Amino acid sequence: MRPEVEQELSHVLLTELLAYQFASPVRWIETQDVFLKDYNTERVVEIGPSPTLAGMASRTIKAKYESYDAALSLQRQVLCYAKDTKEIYYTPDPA
Amino acid sequence: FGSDGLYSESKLGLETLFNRWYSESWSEQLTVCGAIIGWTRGTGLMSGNNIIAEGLEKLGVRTFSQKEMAFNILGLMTPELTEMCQNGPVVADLNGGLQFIENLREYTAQLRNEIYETSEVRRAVSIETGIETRVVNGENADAP
Amino acid sequence: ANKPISGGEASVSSQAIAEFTHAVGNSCEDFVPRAGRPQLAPMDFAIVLGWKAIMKAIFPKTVDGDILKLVHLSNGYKMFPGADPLKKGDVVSTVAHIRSVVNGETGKTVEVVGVISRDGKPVLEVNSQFFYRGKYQDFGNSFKKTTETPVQVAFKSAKDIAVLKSKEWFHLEKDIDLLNQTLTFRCESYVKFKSSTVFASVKTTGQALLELPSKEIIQVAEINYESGSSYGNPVLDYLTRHGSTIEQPIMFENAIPLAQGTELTSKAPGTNETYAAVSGDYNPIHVNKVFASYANLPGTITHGMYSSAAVRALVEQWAAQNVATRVRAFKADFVGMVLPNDELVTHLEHVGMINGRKIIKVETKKVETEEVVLIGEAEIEQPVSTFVFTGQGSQEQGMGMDLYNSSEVAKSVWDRADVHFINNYGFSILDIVKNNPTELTVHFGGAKGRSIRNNYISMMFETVAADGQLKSEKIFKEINEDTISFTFKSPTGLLSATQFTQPALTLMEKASFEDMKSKGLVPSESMFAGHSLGEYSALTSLGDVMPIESLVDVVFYRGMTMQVAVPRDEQGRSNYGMIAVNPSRVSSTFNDSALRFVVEHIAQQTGWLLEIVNYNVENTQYVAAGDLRGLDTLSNVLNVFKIQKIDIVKLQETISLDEVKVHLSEIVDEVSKKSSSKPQPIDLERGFACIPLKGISVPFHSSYLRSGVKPFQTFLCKKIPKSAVKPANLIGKYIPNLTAKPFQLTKEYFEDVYELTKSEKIKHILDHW
Repeated sequence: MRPEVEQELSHVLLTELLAYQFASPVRWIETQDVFLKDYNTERVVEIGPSPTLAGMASRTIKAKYESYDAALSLQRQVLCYAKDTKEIYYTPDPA
Repeated sequence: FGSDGLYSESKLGLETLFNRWYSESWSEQLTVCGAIIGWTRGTGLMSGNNIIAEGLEKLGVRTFSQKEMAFNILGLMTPELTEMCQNGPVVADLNGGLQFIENLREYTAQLRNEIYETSEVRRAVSIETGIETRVVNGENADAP
Repeated sequence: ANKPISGGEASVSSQAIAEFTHAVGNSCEDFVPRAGRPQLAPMDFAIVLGWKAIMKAIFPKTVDGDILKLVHLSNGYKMFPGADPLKKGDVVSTVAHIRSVVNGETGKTVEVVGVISRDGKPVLEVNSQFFYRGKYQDFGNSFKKTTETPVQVAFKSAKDIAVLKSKEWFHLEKDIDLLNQTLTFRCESYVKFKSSTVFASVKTTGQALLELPSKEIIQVAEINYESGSSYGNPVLDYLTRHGSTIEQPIMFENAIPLAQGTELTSKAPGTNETYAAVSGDYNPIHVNKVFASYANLPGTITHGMYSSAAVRALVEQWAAQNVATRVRAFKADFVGMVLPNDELVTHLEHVGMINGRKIIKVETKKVETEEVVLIGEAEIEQPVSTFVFTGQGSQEQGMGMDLYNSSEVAKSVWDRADVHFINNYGFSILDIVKNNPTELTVHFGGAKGRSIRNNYISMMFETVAADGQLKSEKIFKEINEDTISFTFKSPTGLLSATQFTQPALTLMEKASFEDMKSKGLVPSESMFAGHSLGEYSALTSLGDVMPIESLVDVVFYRGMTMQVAVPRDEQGRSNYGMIAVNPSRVSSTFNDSALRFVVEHIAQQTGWLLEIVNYNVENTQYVAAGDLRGLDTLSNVLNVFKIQKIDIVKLQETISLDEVKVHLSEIVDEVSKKSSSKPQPIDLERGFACIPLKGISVPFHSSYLRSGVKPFQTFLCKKIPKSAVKPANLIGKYIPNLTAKPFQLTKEYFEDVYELTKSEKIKHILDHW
């Protein structure tokens, strides 16, 4: 598309993507299989007050991605903003 | 005008003396000659009520010096005016027509912020046009 | 020397790469031709390809000096954003030009910037820095052109605008009130020199621009200052002592050493004849002893660009994990020379971040004389990342308040939305978070309290009755023109109410993200998603489509339409609920299809709108929402064949005739009757699989409130305008909850949006080019 008509379609897609979002089921199984195994992400960061879905991301890589993480030898981090603030901000202990 | 404490509560409470002259027993011992002191300018000193007096007189309203205002009060003690107060209390509006400016608190505060804001946008611009002439022509050539 | 210098068309070959990486010791996997993947080339190959363009810059008659006193001071590479490295069969062209030929007390310094272009698009630039030694007085040829730093200047008074407008170099184009607003200056200069401390003709020509509050930048001015024979730069002197620089690297308070427990020794080679052949730098002060002694050197010194290319391979080994695409820029200063065959150690450490890239600082010294040889730094990209944002259900009294008191950018987002909440709605969202109350009375007293009441009468919603259509009624029907106060009540704290937990969670997760982004901790290309509420917090921060004031508007409004969409009874309860089913806590053969069939069976037999509204974890977490007496059968159908224990028929295969639709029919029907015998305020009855979700009385993410999205659509269309949407911040990176594929503008991605929404707004664009 043309760049001045890119944001015309990008507007009317995004509003209908949000308006019908709360009246349609949340597809959280089928999107954890997008930032894992389609984009092999080495760190996921949960921005939230409590690690509810930093928890359930580690349950997903322990269920279907244990042999996949080992075979490609990629090291995954399932950090959460609430409790993993030292390695989120790269401020470790001076040891 | 506001923000004056109990100043206006004690000047307005003094206006019962015009009715207490009649209702009480001190008529032949005291006579009341209350005077509405107008917008008196100060001693020519640095005051916020002196700098806006020029723009307050553009509305057709007289502000007084302290020697004109004293002549008004000294004219309340002439022997034909001391005789008028013995027949009943005398209120003398020596306010120079200032009671015809309705938005007087907001108009005067508009005159303060008119005078002060041009004092900033001319001082800071004179500062910054001074600094700008010393980076272009150098700090070496400021000995004059 | 002001015209650009073309360096001709050059190619990459496998014989040129393999002879290069052997000559410097770069044993990375990406540069050796394996089978299956294309071969890459290092960034150090750019000084091979751009050698003919860059070295032609010191040669003119205007830039004078002898090459026998020439020093190569520094040399840096920088890859353009969104550029892949050089492939095997890549053909490139290079254009170089000179920036500054300034003089000094010692000789002149020449700065040459050359870019490399692959098929017309630029891939990377390389800037060098040469130093003709001597004593020079040619100032008619000396110049210096720059691009100055992005200074941001704020105007919080009326004299600051008058100071700025008094300058003749400020050409105000679009007249607008700049009070309590910020301008950003992208200025670039061009200076001629006269006697190395006075100038000859200064020309600063930049722009100025303002961020208007619909997520939009506009040019408001134009800088034009063309002086001559001056002493300094008044445009730059104004921006220095008034504004502050932005887009600068953010250094840690304590750097961290990188290769701990390992000594990184990189001993110089025996000869310089091999690197000179693989790079084209054939100058005889490195290979010939006659020229190295004539040019007053200690010996046939090692190439400077060898030392950069050999210490870049240690950053590529230890900072990046031997992957070449993560090295985005590398610069080095050649301070002090090395002779061949001498031992030297480096020291890698991680000192700061910029744009989500890591700033690795290197420092190479000789191990014996202990003098520093190379000072440089790199721009290693982070590992590929995803920022997921938490939905509702997890909220604490006092969440984000420790960050609110410590961070000044996480405070200015909580404060910016609390002023909007007080002035437009009559409460403080900081008051809700710091101590959740049971009651909160909004008062409509004064002239500014009756305008707050006008915001409550002017928000509408729609629903359906037993029969009929949409109604377009007020949400607050108990708020009218004679109402002086309205109270919000919640028996388990006010963070437990949906219209207060949604603008308090998206505010905290925006405050948390904005603190990381101010430190430079967020990459440029990183995916993002949110679960159920966080997908509004995702695209207010990574999507950047609405400001903070309109974000809390559309999400207070969202939790309001998700509250009045259910016909509550004489109490605050109703017949709809939510339950959390685990198909492997109980009934160990069940999968995602073995429970989706069961919930469809109670969806068709006895109806009652029972479905699953989020698939969280496979065989571990499914939260299904429906009505009570329909959701109570689900917690008493799958929860009862672990006790009397019939494993369902699909343990190996269904039987060849269809009894599974009718043998589990009577067991869901014999619990359907006893659900009616239970009182209609139906209790929870957790069982063994189901977790009794308390406080959720509205069936979120079902099709029950499909009808309510029509006032919610037209609310979003006036708070997310068309110009605020940036497409590049969403394309391929945002992953929605509706369609779990990433956000793309393709004609078959729009198909899945149609078969899930049936919306006529995307239908009338689906049938076009």
